Amino acid sequence: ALARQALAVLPKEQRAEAGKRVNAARNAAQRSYDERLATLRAERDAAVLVAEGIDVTLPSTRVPAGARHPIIMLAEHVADTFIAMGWELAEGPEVETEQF
Amino acid sequence: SNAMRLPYSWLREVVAVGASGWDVTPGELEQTLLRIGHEVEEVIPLGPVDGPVTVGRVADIEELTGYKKPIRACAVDIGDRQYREIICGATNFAVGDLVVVALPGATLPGGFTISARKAYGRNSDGMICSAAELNLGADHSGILVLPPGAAEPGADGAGVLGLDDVVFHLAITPDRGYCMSVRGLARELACAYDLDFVDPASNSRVPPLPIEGPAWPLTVQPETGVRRFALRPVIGIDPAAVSPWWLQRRLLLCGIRATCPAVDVTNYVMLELGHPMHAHDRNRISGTLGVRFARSGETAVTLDGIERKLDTADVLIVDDAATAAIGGVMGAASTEVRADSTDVLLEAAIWDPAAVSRTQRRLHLPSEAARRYERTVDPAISVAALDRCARLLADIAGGEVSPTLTDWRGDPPCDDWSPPPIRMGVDVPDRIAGVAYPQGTTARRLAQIGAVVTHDGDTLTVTPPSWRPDLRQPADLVEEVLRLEGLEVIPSVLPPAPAGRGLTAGQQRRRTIGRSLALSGYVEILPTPFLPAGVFDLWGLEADDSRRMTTRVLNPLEADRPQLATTLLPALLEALVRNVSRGLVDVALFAIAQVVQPTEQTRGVGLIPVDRRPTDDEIAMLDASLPRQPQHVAAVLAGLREPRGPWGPGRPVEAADAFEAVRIIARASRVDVTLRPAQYLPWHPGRCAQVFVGESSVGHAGQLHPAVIERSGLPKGTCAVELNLDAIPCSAPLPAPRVSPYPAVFQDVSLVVAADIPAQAVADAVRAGAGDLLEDIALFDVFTGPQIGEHRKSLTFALRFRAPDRTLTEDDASAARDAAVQSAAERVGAVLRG
Amino acid sequence: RGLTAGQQRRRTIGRSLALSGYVEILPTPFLPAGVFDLWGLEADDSRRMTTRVLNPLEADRPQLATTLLPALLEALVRNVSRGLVDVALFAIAQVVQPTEQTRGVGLIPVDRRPTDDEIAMLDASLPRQPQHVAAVLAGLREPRGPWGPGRPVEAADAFEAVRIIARASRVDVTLRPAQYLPWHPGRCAQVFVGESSVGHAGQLHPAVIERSGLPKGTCAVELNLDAIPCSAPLPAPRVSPYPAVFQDVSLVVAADIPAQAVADAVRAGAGDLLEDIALFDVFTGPQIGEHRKSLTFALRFRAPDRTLTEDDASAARDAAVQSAAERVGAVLRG
Amino acid sequence: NFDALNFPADHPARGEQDTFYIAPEDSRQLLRTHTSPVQIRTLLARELPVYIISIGRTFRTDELDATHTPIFHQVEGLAVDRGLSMAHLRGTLDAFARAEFGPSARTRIRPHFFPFTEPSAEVDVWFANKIGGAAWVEWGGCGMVHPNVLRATGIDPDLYSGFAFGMGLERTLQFRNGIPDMRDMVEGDVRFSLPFGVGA
RNA sequence: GGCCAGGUAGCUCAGUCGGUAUGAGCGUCCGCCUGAAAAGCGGAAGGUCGGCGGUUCGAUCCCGCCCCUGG
Ligand SMILES: Nc1ccc2ccccc2n1
Ligand SMILES: [Mg+2]
Ligand SMILES: [Mg+2]
Repeated sequence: ALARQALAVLPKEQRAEAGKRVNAARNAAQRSYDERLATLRAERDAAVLVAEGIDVTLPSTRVPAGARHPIIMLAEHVADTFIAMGWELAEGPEVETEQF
Repeated sequence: SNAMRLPYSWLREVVAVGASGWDVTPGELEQTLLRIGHEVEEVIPLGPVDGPVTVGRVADIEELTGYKKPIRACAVDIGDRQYREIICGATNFAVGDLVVVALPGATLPGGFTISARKAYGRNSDGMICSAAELNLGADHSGILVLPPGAAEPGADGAGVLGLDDVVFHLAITPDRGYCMSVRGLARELACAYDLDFVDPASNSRVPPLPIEGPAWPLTVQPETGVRRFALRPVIGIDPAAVSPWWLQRRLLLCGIRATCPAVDVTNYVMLELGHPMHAHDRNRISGTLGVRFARSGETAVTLDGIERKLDTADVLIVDDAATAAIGGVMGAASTEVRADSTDVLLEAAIWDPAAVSRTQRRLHLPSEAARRYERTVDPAISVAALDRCARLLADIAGGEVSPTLTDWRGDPPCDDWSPPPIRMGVDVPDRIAGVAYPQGTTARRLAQIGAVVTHDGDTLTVTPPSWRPDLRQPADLVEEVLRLEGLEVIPSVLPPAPAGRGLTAGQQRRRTIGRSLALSGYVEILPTPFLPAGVFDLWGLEADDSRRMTTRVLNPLEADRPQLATTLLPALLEALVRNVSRGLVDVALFAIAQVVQPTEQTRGVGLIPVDRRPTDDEIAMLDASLPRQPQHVAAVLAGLREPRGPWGPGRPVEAADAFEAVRIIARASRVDVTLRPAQYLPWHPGRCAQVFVGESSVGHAGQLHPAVIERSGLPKGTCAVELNLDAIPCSAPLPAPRVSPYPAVFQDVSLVVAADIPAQAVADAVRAGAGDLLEDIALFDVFTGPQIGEHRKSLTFALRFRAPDRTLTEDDASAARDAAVQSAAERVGAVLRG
Repeated sequence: RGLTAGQQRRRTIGRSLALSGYVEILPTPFLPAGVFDLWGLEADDSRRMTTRVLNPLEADRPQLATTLLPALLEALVRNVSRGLVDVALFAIAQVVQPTEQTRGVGLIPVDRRPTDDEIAMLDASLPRQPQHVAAVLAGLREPRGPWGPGRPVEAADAFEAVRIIARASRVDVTLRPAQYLPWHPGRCAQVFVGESSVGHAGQLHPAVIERSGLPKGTCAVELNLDAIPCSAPLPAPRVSPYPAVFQDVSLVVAADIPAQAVADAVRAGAGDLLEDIALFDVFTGPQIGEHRKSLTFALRFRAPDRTLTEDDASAARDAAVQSAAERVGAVLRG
Repeated sequence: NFDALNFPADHPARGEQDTFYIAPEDSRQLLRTHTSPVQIRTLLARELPVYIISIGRTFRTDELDATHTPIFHQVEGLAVDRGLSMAHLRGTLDAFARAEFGPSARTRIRPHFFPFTEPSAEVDVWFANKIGGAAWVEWGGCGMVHPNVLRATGIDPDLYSGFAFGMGLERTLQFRNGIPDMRDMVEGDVRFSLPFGVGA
């Protein structure tokens, strides 16, 4: 690449033939790099196919098992049924007066 | 395409004929137009100007040489005895022209105060104004030149230009083509304000001209859809005449530029009455005028000098020499009017709206005539618009109206253009609106819009006017009554909805899936249906991969991305690149959307008659012609999976995190999944798992292929997961657990297997051999030290045995443990650790 | 109108806690025999002001629950005593809290509707019944496995349950050290929303754990959902397309200074350029000093309309260092 | 998408809407421009009365800027019953606006056009906490189901009447929360989703 | 549809009408530094200058076609 920028300081009548030599060297190293890139890429692709195998069935859940209560789940499902019919949810205290 | 520009002064004038003294503010008028269904896009007042803005005449011009552009020092006559010396840079005027001058002390729109300056070595006692500087029009290249006779020098500029006017930018719906004129909009205002309306197209406003014979030989092919074709000549027009200022101004405020009187008349009458008009140079017409379909490969050159490739469905006006007009779209350059035109033949035609719409859209020519014809033009006012053009053109250009007239009205000639009558109950608008309108409201409003109403007991018989072809059913008549009474009078009543069933199982499962993923550290995005350009080539997919069979879009926003998404991963990976490339390098995105997976080449189904319900056989045919659109859930991860903090430096994303995303979706769907190794691009073949619900495959998960990551510019170690939600059956389990009050027995089993043996397969074999006594099994050690041979691993599981009716002994649990060890030896080749 | 805002919030709290590894139980309203004596509460403790049942099923358990913890700790004992040592429970239910002695209201004529004054008089005669959320943890918080040996339950897990409830409730909470039985005075935090106290959390007292037979290191949470106001925020974020500037700052403070107070002081001083702040290092030693600590925060600066220079970000960082100096006496690490 | 919803052929009422057509040309397959075809699908499958809403993605050929997006979501409404009127449509729009804009939300309907409704209207909203000042802003279209649509589904328009509406979720989210750039609503940056919290 | 102006590093943008984009700010990396950081000081990496062709010994730059944006 330093030989490519050195062509700008050359005389105009010399850059034509001196440049023709530079590209031929530039294409020579570039064509060798392009094939070597493909061979090393093909070797990498062929390496992951026969190695790097993990056990995809290993436990991955580090969080313990949780669960809502089934009675709360049933009350949730009962509530959703009546809300979908237009009804609403009312509430009341557990400690109640005898008047009520 | 649906715009309608008009100044308020012209609109007020037409209304004021039937309602003298009618005048409203622009704000109130906008509310009334909106209240009856006319979208007002803009309300722009002219000017305003203040101070001395007067009409002047350029009496002299001195060319100031020695500058970049031609600079003119002009002596302007402003009406007094002292001519003003004005400097101007425009070149679109000559000596003797009328201009508008802003003198020192004036204030042009934009807060620009005018004063004398020392420009170009001379003094400028004001300025010659352009249309843009006066807020009159958009012209800024040159200054404004009023036509000769517009005013005398010294007249008030604001009055001559009418700068107190207000132009209204309307967006007319395609069902009200009659409102693309001052006639229709004025009629609408007369209805809204309960005014008496005088039709500007009526015979009282446009008295008929003499009819003494044919104007030109004409042959019309009736299957071209033409409903009317009228012609009347005007001979001996002055080539030197120009349109008066009031006409050129009204055209300007309506968005049309003035060219010559003959064309100015036709454009003005089109805006006033809604009937497009065209003027032909009759001295260029050769022989009989013929209205026929265009032939295959036929072409034509329009007014703009552009050759148009015609179609066999296009309607033409031709003579013996060439084509005269593309019917309803644009005339031809052969019979156009130019400077030396002296005898004109005006054309008033009514074309088929569908034929004009097809032609103008294929040729990309939405002319002022085309957009009006495609929305139906009143065929009963053709001769009225013709006579209005002839009288007005002969008045301006100093010509004579010929008493001849050709008027083709079909075979047989039609003398009644009334749509068929409609029968409707007198209370139908009251029932649809839920409003008890006063007695006679329906019949009153329907007569206002110009329909004939007769009473037959309790049923009305309504015949719509010829300019309202949109009124074909009683529902259309209901809209007329409701919109004129005002929709604001309709009360708010909740409907009597019946008891519903709520969310479906699939709709509820999606909520749970999105909730769990978001609560697990994932961020939801909306995946775009358009695939990126050449993404499957970056993935390295085979040419026959099922994901490549895509559905394409004819007209996409980006021409390089026409295909629809067969998988939600490319959209997620694109959003992942956006986040990472902007500073958010530790991301976890998920999406829940449908994919488009064609099963065949794109095939269409012909038009089924709409007049009836399509049978269930045709419904199954339309559904089979559509690609499968299954519901998918997918996610991508990159960077840190666990963020850093005081606990430690964090954990980067690995393939097990993608597998954990699968288990989260599985738990949210109340199903059990199995993970088996698989090879499936774009995943890493050694870090990829195929997800199974029972025996059905539902998707894949794991780390992406390193070559795919390189070719796609993704972060290193990017993991992905995709599942087919519609492949997972909706489950509603009803567990009946019975808790055992007896103690448990804890034992650990250590088994040595080959490295390729999945750990779940060892646990499945231990569970299968232990029996019902096994309560819980958990793996807690995977050892690959030197005591364990190469390509082998040691797994230790924590076993918990419990009986439902007794206390066990250590020999009781060891018996089930030994049977589990034997099962693992038979199924996965396990060896008891020694 | 569907579910009310509170009812929707209670479902979200239950779903979030279950997804985070907690198991819901149904708490009994009858207090265990002398539970507050085992807790060591003072005689004038407001929780001791209980409403008693005349005819209880168990004669030794006649008092109703002022707090959800005794029922949850009782269920925690059942699980650990039957082989389930790693357990995380929670419960969402109302408690009872009288403000006076049990006062009755005489009979009101049923032949008519009682007036609004009689209705308000009947409701005032009842004990306060607010809805509480509570949780207990013992044993392993993270189960062992191929990743490692697992992590035992610590007080920070109880504080995280508070943040899980706060995120479900769409509210911000602040934790402050407090002494409140049955919690460990050095491992207890009082939860605040705005300026309203809403409950406590952290590890329980070792003496309380010993007297109650609870597992060692038991942590607990209890919040008053009625004390937390409902909120429906309407955010309108604007994503800046300009690059960010990453910077870190180390600040030395006294040991008793909470790390959140330093983070809030940095936020207040950095201004609107601060996009994100995260603490990633807590360091102590002779280089720092006795009863002092160094905290390093990862700062992310971004302008909404321009690219920043390093001097632009350093100016906001210096203003944040000065704000921490005036607020928590922070000293820039040197 | 068009024919069953009373869209006229070769008419600006059908050609004005530029739609994503599926290749090849003249295939009668296209990306939906509104959730209105779900009206047809529901009327053929379900039994009367029908009270359904539909939320899905819709596709228009608009360039993505701060107030438009080519791919957006729409909520469709369809109610077909015996004796439905404009008052029942107004009552539904008022309740819908009151749930998404607060109790101070009052609507306004003005006449408009849609090929599948007659009469047709547009809905405006007005709530107390207006981000850009209290004024009338466009929400969506509405109107009674055209009797031609009922005939195309096997419903007698003399016995059954119905109304409908359609609002964009992307447009609703903007003026409710005051979001500046619609591009941030679709581009998928985590900086836009995170401030909204976990959500449930 | 018009002649144009634009597409340039991970982000936001300068700059070049033939042989080095002595590119900037932030982003990434290295050293000094710190228990570990950051700043600071001192340094590197990274663009195939929108795509495909063509002209040319050689094209971000000149020509053609095409994709994407503002007038
Ligand atoms: N999706 C949609 C848009 C506009 C409508 C207008 C009237 C009824 C239904 C509509 N749906
Ligand atoms: Mg109508
Ligand atoms: Mg760029």
